[PDB]
Amino acid sequence: VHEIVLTQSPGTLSLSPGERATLSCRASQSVSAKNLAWYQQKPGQAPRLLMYGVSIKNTGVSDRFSGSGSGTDFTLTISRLEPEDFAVYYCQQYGSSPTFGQGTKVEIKRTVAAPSVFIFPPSDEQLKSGTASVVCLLNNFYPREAKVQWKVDNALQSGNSQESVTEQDSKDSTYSLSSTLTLSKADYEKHKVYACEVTHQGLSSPVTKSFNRGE
Amino acid sequence: VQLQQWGAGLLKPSETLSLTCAVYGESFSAFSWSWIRQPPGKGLEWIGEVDHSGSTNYNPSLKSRVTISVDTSKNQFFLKLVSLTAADTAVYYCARGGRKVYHPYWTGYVNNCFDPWGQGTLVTVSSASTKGPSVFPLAPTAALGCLVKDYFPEPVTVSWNSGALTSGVHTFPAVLQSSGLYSLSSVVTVPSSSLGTQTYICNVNHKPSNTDKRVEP
Repeated sequence: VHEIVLTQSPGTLSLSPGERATLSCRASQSVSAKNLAWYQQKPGQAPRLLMYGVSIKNTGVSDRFSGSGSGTDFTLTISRLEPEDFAVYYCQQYGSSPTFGQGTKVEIKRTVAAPSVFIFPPSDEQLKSGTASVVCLLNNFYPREAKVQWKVDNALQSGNSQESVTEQDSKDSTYSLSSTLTLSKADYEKHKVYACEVTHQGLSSPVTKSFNRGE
Repeated sequence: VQLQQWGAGLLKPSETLSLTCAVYGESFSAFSWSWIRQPPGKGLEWIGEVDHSGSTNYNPSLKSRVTISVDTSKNQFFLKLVSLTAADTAVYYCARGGRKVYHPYWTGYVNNCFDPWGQGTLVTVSSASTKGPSVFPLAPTAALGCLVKDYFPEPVTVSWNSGALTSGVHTFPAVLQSSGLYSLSSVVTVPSSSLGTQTYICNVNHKPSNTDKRVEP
């Protein structure tokens, strides 16, 4: 019945192979005894019990993983990062009703790369289909944090756009994002100017890509 | 110890989700058994737990709709979730919890961590029926692509130039729209000078409906 909220830090830990990783789990209220566990999850796989009892490794877990902490502060340490270790890690408390943290991703680090921004208007066949989709593409960027904003005739749009992101590529270790703005044919033909503004760490100033309806 | 999972994985809103987990190998009693779920691309969420006596514990977020039952005659335990919504689309795992420990002065479950886990059953909540996708060209280093909209269910295979063009191709994950169907985009970056000479065709195959789009400048 006791409700305990676990917050993990950081949200994303960008490190290179050979380095050490330190993930932290903060509990809103004290976790009794050593009733905490850590799980590892790789993309598209079942979660794997990595550690229990704060510091007791599960069967088949390498010595590179260590657990520590008590009360409200707990820590998972990876001594030497291997290509296998890059994945999501969750902390779980079982001092009360079990709760999970939001997870921490350990990912490959690389140089900051600016995205290439493109905008695609809806095709005429799609206009005849009765719906309009405007696509804003952000190609090859790092880190993942990027902000896309839709402006229809200088009006900020919300709740009518959906995003999608690819997993970090194996070669260049970059990300790619797509923002789709969906409108009805009437709402699309009412206005004229459509723009998407991208803000990113690699961009010195927010980059806006626009097009006029009928161009 | 092995966990098998089954149950319907495609449901409509305002319906009841019923899943079953069967355990083989060890003593079904003296163990807590939990249901956990994970939405696509999100974090793990504990749903509930049950023991051999039938005593249950639920997540307060799902207490109103979740019911976890047990059957020791078959070494199985079942999950029931009423009044489904698009927010309930997730992969559902069952897992073994803590061991029951008996002392003359105290009895309870200890080490309530989850291992092993079931394979996981994907559950999708949507009112949409099987529909073929519509492929529209996203016309033009230059980027160009294909938008695959209004299809159900997953997945869809997208190739470029019958598999010739593979470097610089990005196929995003599909998004479940509010209409109950999926939308997707496949993009590729090419040299600007090839746009006038080389031809680009996206081959989109959706086998559930058994359904090549040329992208032009």
